[PDB]
Order: sequence, then C-alpha cells, then structure tokens
Amino acid sequence: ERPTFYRQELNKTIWEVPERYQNLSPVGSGAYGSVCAAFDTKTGLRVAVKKLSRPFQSIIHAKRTYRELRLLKHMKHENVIGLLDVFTPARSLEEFNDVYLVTHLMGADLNNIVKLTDDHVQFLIYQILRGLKYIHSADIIHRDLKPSNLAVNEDCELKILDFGLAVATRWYRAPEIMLNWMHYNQTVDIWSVGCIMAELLTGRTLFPGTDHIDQLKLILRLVGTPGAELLKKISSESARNYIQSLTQMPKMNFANVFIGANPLAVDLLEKMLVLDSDKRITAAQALAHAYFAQYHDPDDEPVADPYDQSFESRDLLIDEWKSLTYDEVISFVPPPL
Ligand SMILES: CN1c2c(-c3ccc(F)cc3)n[nH]c2-c2ccccc2S1(=O)=O
Ligand SMILES: CCCCCCCCO[C@@H]1O[C@H](CO)[C@@H](O)[C@H](O)[C@H]1O
Repeated sequence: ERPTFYRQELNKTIWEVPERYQNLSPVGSGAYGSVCAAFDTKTGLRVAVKKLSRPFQSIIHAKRTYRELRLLKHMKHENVIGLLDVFTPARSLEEFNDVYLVTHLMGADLNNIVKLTDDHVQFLIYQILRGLKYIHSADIIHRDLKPSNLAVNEDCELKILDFGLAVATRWYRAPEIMLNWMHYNQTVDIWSVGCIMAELLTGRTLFPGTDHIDQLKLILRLVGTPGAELLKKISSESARNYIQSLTQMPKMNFANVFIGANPLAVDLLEKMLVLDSDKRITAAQALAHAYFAQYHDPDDEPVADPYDQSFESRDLLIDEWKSLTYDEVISFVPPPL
C-alpha cells in the first residue's frame, strides 16, 4: 500500500514526499522543475528528487510531463540518468496534480568540472559515447548535449541527463539545427560531443558564437565551406544560394588548431566535426576508435530496448495526457537494490 508522506516548504513551494526520503536540501532548478538532494532511508543512497512545475497546466505541459516520465522510465544504462522512483501524493486520478522523479544524486556537472588530463578526457568522452550508443540505439536523439547536461561524480563516473540545472546552448549545437533543417541525424549529438571534447582538451569553448550567424561563421572557419558533395543534398534554395555566395574557405589543419593534444584525440575530433552529418563518425564507431583503447570493451557497450515514440504524433486532451502519465506512475517497477 501507499507510504506515508510529509509536507514541508522548499524553494517557494510545498514538497510532499514519502517518509523514506529524509533531509531534503535544494540543489537547483531547471526549466520544468526543481531538484532537492535527499537521503533515501530504504537504500542508504543519496538521491536527487525532481518536482515537476505545473505539470498539467496546458496540453503542452501535460504532454511534456508524459514524455519525460516515459523517457526516464525506459533508460537503464550506467551512463544515462535512470529512475529510482516516481511518486505523487495523490491517492487517485481525480486529485493527481503533482509528479516527483527520483534518481541517484550526482556531484557536479561538466561545467563545474572544467584543466583535464588526457586520461580524464578519454574516460569522460568514452562514457558520453557509451551513453549515446545506448540512447541512439533506441532512436532517441538528445539534441541539446552540452556540459550542463552531463553529471559527474568525484570518481569521474558520468551520466547523460535529459535536462540539467540552469554558457550558451548554441555553442554545442550542430550547424544543421541552426539552419532549421527539416529532419536530424543521430550525429547532431556527435557534433556536440566534438565541441565538448575540444573544450576539455583546450580549456576553451570551441565555437563561442554570440548568435546563430556568428556561430556558423566560427564553425565554417574551422571546418571550411561546404563542398560540391554536400551542396548536392541541400534542398533549400535560400540556403544554397547563400552558402554559395560565401567567400570559400578550406578546412583548417586540426593538428595545428589543437597543438599538443594527443594525435589520436585530434584524429577523433576530425571524425566528429564534419559539416556533412552523413560523414560524422557514429557513437558506436567512435567507441572503437584507438583513442579509447584502454576503456573500450565491445562486450560491455549495450544497446537499448526499442522505444515507442508514436505518442509524439498524437493530439490528445489535457486530461488524457494526465491519465496516461498517472498510468505510468502506477505501473512503475523500481530497479533492484
Ligand atoms: C541527477 N540530478 C539532476 C537532475 C535530475 C533530473 C531528473 C530527475 F528525475 C532527477 C534529477 N537534473 N539535474 C541534475 C543534476 C545536475 C548536475 C549535478 C547534479 C544533478 S542532480 O543529482 O541534482
Ligand atoms: C553553412 C553551414 C551549413 C552546413 C549544413 C550541413 C548539414 C549537413 O548534414 C546534413 O544533415 C541532414 C540531416 O539533418 C541530412 O539529411 C543531409 O544528408 C546531411 O548532408
């Protein structure tokens, strides 16, 4: 049956949680909720508890809430955030208005952790890529990988987050996103990883654009203007004509850009940071790159179970998304101790 709950007020709102969770302490807030650190008396683990804000205020919010819970319920991988628990104080669908998500407490994000040694870069990028192999295998694309969406502990264990605690986002974004391309490759994320890896190696933001146009300018300086091969695939006439009006520039030699870096790191960067998304290295191919030779184990880089995202194309009523979310809360099975 239902545990007993207790109420208290934190970050200008009421938190009602199971007694099992003790010593709540705010850690931060993001765009869709706020997070407290707590002690889970059942496991002796330190956990992060996220309370969603206004989860069912509109159709938009209600579907978002559902998307988040479905996503977090599916992730079962060491380098991806997963769900220890999900709960609501509501005893029925009728009173259901609040959702709390529980995961392992992590020490810091990669913002906060950044000068790294080459071995640390290796292990951190390895883990990112291992997590990405898993997410991508389910046909999920992150789309906003950046250092504040990557949580890390003092032993350098790393997890990909859906949303961190809120460094421009545009700095890590694939150029196709900024050109508002219709559809996206799973290697929009690889671009991001390339930007992150570069920054870990050099201690400097690779492409610190002031806006999307400045961003592309900085990108094209490094990687050069598109070639005839890439122009063949651009359906937008305005994009083509503009791209072809640019003063052409050749790709820079990355060994000179990343002076002193492990040449294996440099070689990997050159495979990530290609403008043509079809030519970027995949997360699965990257894991086998020699740069990760001390960590790569092909028998321990698993794929995910298929994930059904058909709900994304449905237009439902605010109470229907709420009821579907309530069902997900009710059917949650905790992971083993
Ligand atoms: C995992 N947590 C989290 C979460 C989070 C996300 C979803 C949940 F269900 C619970 C926490 N978002 N951001 C953080 C986070 C970011 C940087 C360092 C530490 C943390 S956290 O441990 O509070
Ligand atoms: C001026 C800089 C613009 C460079 C844009 C290059 C983006 C190229 O990547 C493109 O990604 C698409 C998936 O989104 C694919 O459908 C295309 O085949 C691929 O070439």
